[PDB]
Amino acid sequence: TSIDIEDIKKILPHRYPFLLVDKVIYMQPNKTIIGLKQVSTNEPFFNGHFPQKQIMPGVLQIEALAQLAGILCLKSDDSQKNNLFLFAGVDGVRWKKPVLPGDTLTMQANLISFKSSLGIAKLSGVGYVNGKVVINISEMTFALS
Amino acid sequence: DTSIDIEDIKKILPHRYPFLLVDKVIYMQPNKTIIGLKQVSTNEPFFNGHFPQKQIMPGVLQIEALAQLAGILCLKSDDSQKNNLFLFAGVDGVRWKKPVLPGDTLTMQANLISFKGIAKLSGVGYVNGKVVINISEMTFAL
Amino acid sequence: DTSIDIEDIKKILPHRYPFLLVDKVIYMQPNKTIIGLKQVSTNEPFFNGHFPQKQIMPGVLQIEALAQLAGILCLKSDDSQKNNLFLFAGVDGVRWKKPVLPGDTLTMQANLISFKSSLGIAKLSGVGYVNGKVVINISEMTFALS
Amino acid sequence: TSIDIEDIKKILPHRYPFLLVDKVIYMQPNKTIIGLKQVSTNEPFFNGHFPQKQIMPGVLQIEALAQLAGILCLKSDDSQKNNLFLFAGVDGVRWKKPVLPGDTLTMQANLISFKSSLGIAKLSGVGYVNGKVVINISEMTFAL
Amino acid sequence: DTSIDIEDIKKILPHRYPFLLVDKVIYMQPNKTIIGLKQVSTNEPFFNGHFPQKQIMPGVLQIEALAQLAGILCLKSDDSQKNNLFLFAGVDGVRWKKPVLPGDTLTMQANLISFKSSLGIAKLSGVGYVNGKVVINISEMTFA
Amino acid sequence: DTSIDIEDIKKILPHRYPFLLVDKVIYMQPNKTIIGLKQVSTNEPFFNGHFPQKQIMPGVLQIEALAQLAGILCLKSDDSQKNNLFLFAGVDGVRWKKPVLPGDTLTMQANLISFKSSLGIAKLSGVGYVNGKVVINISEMTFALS
Ligand SMILES: Oc1ccc(Cl)cc1Oc1ccc(Cl)c2cccnc12
Ligand SMILES: Oc1ccc(Cl)cc1Oc1ccc(Cl)c2cccnc12
Ligand SMILES: Oc1ccc(Cl)cc1Oc1ccc(Cl)c2cccnc12
Repeated sequence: TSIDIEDIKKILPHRYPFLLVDKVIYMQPNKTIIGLKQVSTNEPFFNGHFPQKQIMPGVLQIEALAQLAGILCLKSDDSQKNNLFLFAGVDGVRWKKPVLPGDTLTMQANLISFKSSLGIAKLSGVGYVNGKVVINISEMTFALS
Repeated sequence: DTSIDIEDIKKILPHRYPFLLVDKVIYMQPNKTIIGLKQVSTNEPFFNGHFPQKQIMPGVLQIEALAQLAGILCLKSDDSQKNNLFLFAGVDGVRWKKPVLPGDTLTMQANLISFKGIAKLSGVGYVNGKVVINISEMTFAL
Repeated sequence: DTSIDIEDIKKILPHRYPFLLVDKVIYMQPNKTIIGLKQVSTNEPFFNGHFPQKQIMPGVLQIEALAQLAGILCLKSDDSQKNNLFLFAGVDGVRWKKPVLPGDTLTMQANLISFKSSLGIAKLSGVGYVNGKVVINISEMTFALS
Repeated sequence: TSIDIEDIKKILPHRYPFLLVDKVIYMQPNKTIIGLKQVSTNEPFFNGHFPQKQIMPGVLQIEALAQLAGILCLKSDDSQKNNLFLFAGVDGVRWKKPVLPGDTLTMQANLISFKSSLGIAKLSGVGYVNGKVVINISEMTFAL
Repeated sequence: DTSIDIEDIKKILPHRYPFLLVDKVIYMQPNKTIIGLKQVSTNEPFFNGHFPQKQIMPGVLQIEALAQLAGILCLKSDDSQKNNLFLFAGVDGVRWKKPVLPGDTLTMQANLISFKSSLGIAKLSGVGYVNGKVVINISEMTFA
Repeated sequence: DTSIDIEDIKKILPHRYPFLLVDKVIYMQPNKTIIGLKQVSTNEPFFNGHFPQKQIMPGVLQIEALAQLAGILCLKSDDSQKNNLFLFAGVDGVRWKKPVLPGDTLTMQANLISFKSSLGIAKLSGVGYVNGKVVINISEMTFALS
């Protein structure tokens, strides 16, 4: 069930300058989510990372997947009417290639386990630019309090 | 031919944040045509103001994006005049067809018509092969 | 000759920072004309980028300022369509004569040409001045309302 | 004389978002300076002061006069080739009227005493909107 | 635990980003005294402009910070007047001793002098410290 | 004395606003350990978006902060490779215990595990505290030099 940005803002509480999901292109509740982040020079972090060379900070690639993963969780089960999800842990992150201004960051997050009893969700994540892997995440752990 | 990435764009244009609106130049033929792109993300400073309830890339910023791409072409076509500060002198026949939204890739093409430093150029911008903006004539001054 | 102060402009237009470019409306005649102003200060976020070595108000933002003023006139001339999100559909015959600089007061006048309850097609012309001298001309702004 | 924004930046080290003099319209070395700050909604402080009502922060009115004062000092005597001035004290500030988006803040600073390259300058300041007084400052004290 | 944290500060003050200059209120006594802090980081929007070559927290923003703290004390001391928009009406006897730099914790204390059941005028004094050392003094802040 | 603050940090790291997340280095021992701090204020540009209703310092930026402090250590431990652009190659075993809030002082310690200046491969561990209490743990940060 594809998606436009206004509806993302209804699901996630993130705003500027920390909303890092531009569009959700495919979603299957309780299973997988595919979305994208457009990487433009006209973004506030770029001036600091770095003046002489513009490279999207790896941590913000984590944040982007984590937000996409967080959308999946909130659509998969919103019985807990709390959209404030906090990152509890992340594991096995590997950055292969620099993400640069001009790139389309295509992202996929996959739900591993949900314990709606605690609020404990675990997800994996991969990000691509031009079909080539730029970031891998073995395991994102989330906790809505 | 060979890509002009963002670090090299900054060496041609004087524009900086928050008013550099060309992310990448993908093709250029001096004195003829230029193709580039602007990635449209929600994480841009203008989107909060246009509009809170619905994020739509301002039409005037699409003009600015094409104009900067057109400005690159001029400066690489003839840099005998060593001045990179090129002002907009006139624009004509602009038509916006479709809203440009967060998540889109704005693909842009500018075409040089006449160079004398009065340069005239035409411009088109696409999202998904669909035309979003047309510009008959951009006029620029040295 | 009812001025309009920034707070009431915000009630009409949906634009916010950093893209609201009308500071005050000084005169308005529904279905006819509107005069307002935009104060041009160095303390505006666009100036760092346009340009580092020389601050000049982006021509396009002069277009946007007139367009927003024009869009006020439209929404006060006829608000039966309770939609304040107006989109720019076309612009024609823009000519920039003089650079607009930090310190200037941009005085703006927009004039309604045609309005159609068609699908919300409004056409307007615009002129911007600094110190009584013309800095921007616009023959025709075309507005559509989603 | 006049002094543009490009030339202002040559004198003052202040940059965005803390340069609060747009134009210097009259200046007499060692005596008086008149300049202006254009107050627009399109300034970064206005979102925070305040969401429900945009009012230019008084402290920034102080800054603006102080920056204008600082220009006068640096053009009055630049033997000390240091443009980094610091505010050492301010006294007798009174805000009469709110300064709002749309206003032109016209500012005048008057040099009282200058003590060489000890570096102590004292100046007074007034700001106006529409010929009406918005801010008074009895004494700004600078370290050179 | 007579304190107030960021979220509850925002319930009291109308100030938002980039002009909210109180991070935490650590002690408060209605109608008497208030102690709070402002964390000073390089990651604040004003530092780019003040100054590119040397980051120093603008003195006027040290005035603002204390005044905001002072403003909290007023609003918690007497909220019968259900208006949280306090304007600075005057300030007097401000003296900056030492530069406040990125990395510092600005600890602030404001003390209520007079509150008028006649006017709507409050007068307060302020001191700001970094590492127990005095950085800013304010004899008198006047609020309406 | 071992005191390094923000002007000297900027000489070591290439990071600028809004992405320099180390305010002060309070202790450093080349090739071994580094201790520094980040002051957490409401007057930071990320807080508006994370989150409007509740200001909490994004976990990822806690990572970045420790990584930058780790990066200082590397560049002061061995600068034979005259390149200050360090990229994050991997991170492992991150756990966030407690929310970091406006008003907090984030105290940070990074410890060098292995350096192979041959390649440009450095591994480091990191811990962040607020009020002596652990807020973030990082088993392993891996950094490449390009
Ligand atoms: O926007 C502008 C409008 C009017 C002027 Cl006097 C200058 C402007 O800024 C520009 C500078 C340089 C280039 Cl190459 C531009 C290209 C297109 C549009 N504006 C440009
Ligand atoms: O700065 C200001 C100067 C003059 C005015 Cl008319 C208003 C100002 O903004 C403020 C509003 C409320 C409070 Cl409690 C303030 C506290 C300190 C500084 N400014 C404050
Ligand atoms: O605000 C400031 C307060 C304290 C310091 Cl240490 C510096 C400040 O910024 C300024 C720099 C230079 C000049 Cl000439 C100023 C003039 C007035 C106010 N602030 C000024």
